[PDB]
Amino acid sequence: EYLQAMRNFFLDTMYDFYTSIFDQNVSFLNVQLQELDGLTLSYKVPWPVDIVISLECQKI
Amino acid sequence: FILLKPVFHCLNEILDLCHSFCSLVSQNLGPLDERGAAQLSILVKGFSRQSSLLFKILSHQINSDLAQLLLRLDYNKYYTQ
Amino acid sequence: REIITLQLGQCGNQIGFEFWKQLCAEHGISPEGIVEEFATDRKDVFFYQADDEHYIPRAVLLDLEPRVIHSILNSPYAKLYNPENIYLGNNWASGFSQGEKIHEDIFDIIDREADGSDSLEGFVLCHSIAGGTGSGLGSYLLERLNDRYPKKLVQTYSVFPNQDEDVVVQPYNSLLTLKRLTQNADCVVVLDNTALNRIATDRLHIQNPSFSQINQLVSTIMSASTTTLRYPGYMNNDLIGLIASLIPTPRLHFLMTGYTPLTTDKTTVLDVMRRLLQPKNVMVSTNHCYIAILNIIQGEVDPTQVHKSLQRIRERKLANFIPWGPASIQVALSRKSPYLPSAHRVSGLMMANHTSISSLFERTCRQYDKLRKREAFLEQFRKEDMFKDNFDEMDTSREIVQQLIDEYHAATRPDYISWG
Amino acid sequence: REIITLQLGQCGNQIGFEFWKQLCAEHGISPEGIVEEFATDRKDVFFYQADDEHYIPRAVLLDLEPRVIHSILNSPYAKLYNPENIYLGNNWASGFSQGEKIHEDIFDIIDREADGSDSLEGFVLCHSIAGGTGSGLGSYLLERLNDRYPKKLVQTYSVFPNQDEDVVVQPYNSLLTLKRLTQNADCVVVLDNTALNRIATDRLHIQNPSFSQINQLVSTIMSASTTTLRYPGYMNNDLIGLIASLIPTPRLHFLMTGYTPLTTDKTTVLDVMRRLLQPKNVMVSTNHCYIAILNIIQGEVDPTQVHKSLQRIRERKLANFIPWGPASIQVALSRKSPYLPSAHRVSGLMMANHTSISSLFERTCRQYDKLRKREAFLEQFRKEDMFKDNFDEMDTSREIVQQLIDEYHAATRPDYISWG
Repeated sequence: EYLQAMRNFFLDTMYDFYTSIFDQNVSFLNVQLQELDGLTLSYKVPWPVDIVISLECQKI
Repeated sequence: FILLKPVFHCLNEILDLCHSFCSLVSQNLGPLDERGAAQLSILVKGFSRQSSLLFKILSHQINSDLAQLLLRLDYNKYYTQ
Repeated sequence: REIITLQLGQCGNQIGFEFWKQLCAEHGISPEGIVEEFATDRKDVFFYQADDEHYIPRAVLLDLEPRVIHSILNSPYAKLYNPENIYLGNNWASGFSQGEKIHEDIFDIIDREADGSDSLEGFVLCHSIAGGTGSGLGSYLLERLNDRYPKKLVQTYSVFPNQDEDVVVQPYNSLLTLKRLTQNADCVVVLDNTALNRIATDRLHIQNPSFSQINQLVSTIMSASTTTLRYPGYMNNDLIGLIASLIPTPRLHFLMTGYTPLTTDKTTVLDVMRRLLQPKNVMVSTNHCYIAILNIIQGEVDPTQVHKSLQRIRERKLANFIPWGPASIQVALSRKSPYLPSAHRVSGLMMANHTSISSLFERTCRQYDKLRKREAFLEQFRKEDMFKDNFDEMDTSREIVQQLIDEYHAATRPDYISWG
Repeated sequence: REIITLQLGQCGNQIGFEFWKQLCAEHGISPEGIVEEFATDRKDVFFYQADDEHYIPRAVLLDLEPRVIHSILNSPYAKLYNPENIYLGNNWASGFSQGEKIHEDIFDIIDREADGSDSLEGFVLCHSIAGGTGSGLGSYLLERLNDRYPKKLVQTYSVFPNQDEDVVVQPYNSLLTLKRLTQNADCVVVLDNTALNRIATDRLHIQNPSFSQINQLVSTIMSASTTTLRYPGYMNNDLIGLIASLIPTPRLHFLMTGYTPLTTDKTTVLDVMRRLLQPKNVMVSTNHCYIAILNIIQGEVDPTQVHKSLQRIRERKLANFIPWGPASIQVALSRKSPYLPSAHRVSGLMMANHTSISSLFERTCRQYDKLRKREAFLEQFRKEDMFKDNFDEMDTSREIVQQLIDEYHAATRPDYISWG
């Protein structure tokens, strides 16, 4: 389920997220999410699936 | 935050300064010429110091706990101080 | 503690009668004041409790030229009260002099009701600005209480008269009344005729019996502002705890109100907050900034949305307030009322100090100053002639409201660090 | 964002009623709008979501001379909506003047619905060309929105009137209506009566109740064009992302449609593509070449065949389009719909800009010019007489549609590198 949400909602919902960026702070992206480039993205990863999926995969 | 010494070590002065202030202002209903202004300036500079320190300590991390900081900082009075 | 209500004047006794009928229908009691078995509450603040649980209200009734007071007299709610306190022009000086001669026995009525109370919190009066019989008289009794008791509070709910300008001494009377309001009162809640006219013409299609629906809206407001008293809350169950945050300064103590449904015949905390941010949901009509805002909500709320909402309320900056210092909005919750149909579930009430009301004062100041330049609009009535032969109280009131408007316009500035 | 639907006229309110019954039966909801438990979806674009999940549609209903609007009024789907917006000849100038006098309160209805929305994407209107009451009125409200909001889109689904020629001012009315359509609208989707007549006479044997089956086909088209909105897709979930590729030029913004089954009571991607290449599966009737084509497919498709198919589609050259530049077909996939029997599994919908529709415009131009040469076919009705004493708006519309047909005929040319 968590992997499905990962590869679904990015790789839609992020359309609305990126349209505001056309019109920057590190805290504004957070409250938009919880509702030349390079963004900061982190979300809660639970431990029993944090050990089966490598850390370096998320960077790719 | 009884288990947390720095925020506690800040808050005790916050209670004590009002202990002094509430008793002091009731004495005169006119201008305080009994060294009221000297103590008042000491109190306000001390409160500025301790308030910035406790804001640093606070920034556990509950939505209400984080959410109270912005009520003060909707002014940038302590987003700069 | 306990709060004693006062009522005088035609509009004041009308809104008091509507308030008591509102709290009669709202709680589980009879129109003679017998408790209903099917109903728990505290009604000990605005009603004295009896042995058959007759909650006889703390309402002292003063009348002058009674026509509608007679209709109040023969009523099926005339068994709710009988404290035996009813005691008999359209000028400020007239009502002032009429209150002046009977100040002793009405003060006996005051002290009798004070002895009826064990403790005390405040006096509310039902009054209308420039109401004729109410005007001047209300300023006089305000002077009497302010002389008599510096230990208590006065809250005042009164409307601003605008009939879209035969009576031309009305700006003088309202000016003298508001002079006594700024200097002899501690907190003022003021409303407009025009904003209630807008909300009434929007929610409905009535034009002529507008007073009656205005009374309904006043009753809903006065119940809402008192709900944390009447339904047992746990904070600001004293009046002074409510008043303390909104007023830093003894002349700028005027409080404006709002209420979320215009028509009341889900909503989320975000929706009702942003609705309450509108001036069209506020019943009072450079950039102006609030000093402090207070909101009380009553309904079926979910407690986790509310922190989400004030996060995003910071984020959108949908309010613009910066007095000079760290005074922000205060949000609170009260009980959704039983014993009535709870439709339009979540409803909010809003209380702020905003500098924009000075402009409305300035409008009246612009009118009065114009009439003062012509000096033909006192009409030489004998009452104002006795009370001031030189008419210098009008100039004193002019300099006081000049100080008030200047305090307002400086209070807008982020250099209000001094003179606050 | 959110899209507000509009409906007016007899044919427009008929097709809107059919569209809402289509989306009622299509998604899992009640005819009063209660969600079914057995059903996930987004219905937030064309329906406002309630607390008992009452998806009340964004449909403003305007009526004039109501007969079928009364039948819409007493219905088991009259509990789905009640936005309280229903407000009361066969001429263009008549409907124009009738909309002109009530433009304020219908604009209040517009702004109320706009305040109902947080954000906005576009306005759709249900309208029929030369429909009588709809004609002229629809052009007027198109003028009102185009004056009011340059920030939004308008999509329009309207049919071309052909009754195989008592009403002789119909080419004038349709000409004036299409003049406002070219200059005050951004994208037009037009259909023919005759092509739907062909498909209906082929799939079935009905001749007299043809309107009803036309409504069914319009509902299937309007669901199909909206499926990537209502069922959550991930591209062109804004209207403008769909519209952007097909229209390079602000006068040639007319879009023609097709749909693969004629009768709907395997198919491969090759089969449905080449079927969709036919003009007999298209519901609108020198060599003409498309500017750009778009296809959306919905069904049980195998993803590897589709690249094989467009290889071979290049190879056979079964389409003939060359505007002047590199604008080709766009193929897309949407979800095969649950909550209904999925028979005729794979079905496609087709959206192009093709120059051939100009000929059909030219046919109407040939009729109108003939009547304009005789000048006996306005019948001297008083409405067109007030609105234009000199009847020069017809000549202005004639020169505009002359510019339009010339732009079409130049748009065929591979020298359209300039003036595009």
